[PDB]
Amino acid sequence: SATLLFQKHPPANIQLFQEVPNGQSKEDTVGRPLPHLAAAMQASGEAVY
Amino acid sequence: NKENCWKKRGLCIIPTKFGISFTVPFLNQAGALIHVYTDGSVLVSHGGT
Amino acid sequence: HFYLETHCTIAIPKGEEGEMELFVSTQNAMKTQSFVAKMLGVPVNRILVR
Repeated sequence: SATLLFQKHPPANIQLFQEVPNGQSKEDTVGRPLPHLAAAMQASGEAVY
Repeated sequence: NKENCWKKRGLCIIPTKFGISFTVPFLNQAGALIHVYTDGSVLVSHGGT
Repeated sequence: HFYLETHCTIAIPKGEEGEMELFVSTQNAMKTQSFVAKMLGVPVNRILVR
């Protein structure tokens, strides 16, 4: 193994979290994986720092 | 580890706990200001960044 | 009226979510805010008049 050139193993990522109760309103986003509100503008270079 | 003299693996599992609050008591306060405009849109402001 | 300062508006687009901040010689910031929002087709909460 001392003679071996660095080798990338393939990535594996698993995220486990809790579903919201079955009948929770679609408009109640508490507990849901809502993206950061500004992420699309950050990705576009529109978000102003 | 038995099978490799110049590479070794290690494995370790650690817990943590972390106390939630400002340790300065008076810092633990927060304000918000909310307006509802007459089209029913809502502007929320709060002390956080 | 002959107010010595005539009508004047500066409008600043922020580039985000339709936001705009305006500096206006007006007695009526509220209708300024809502007529700007109506013309632009955005919620009133996007528009700041000072």
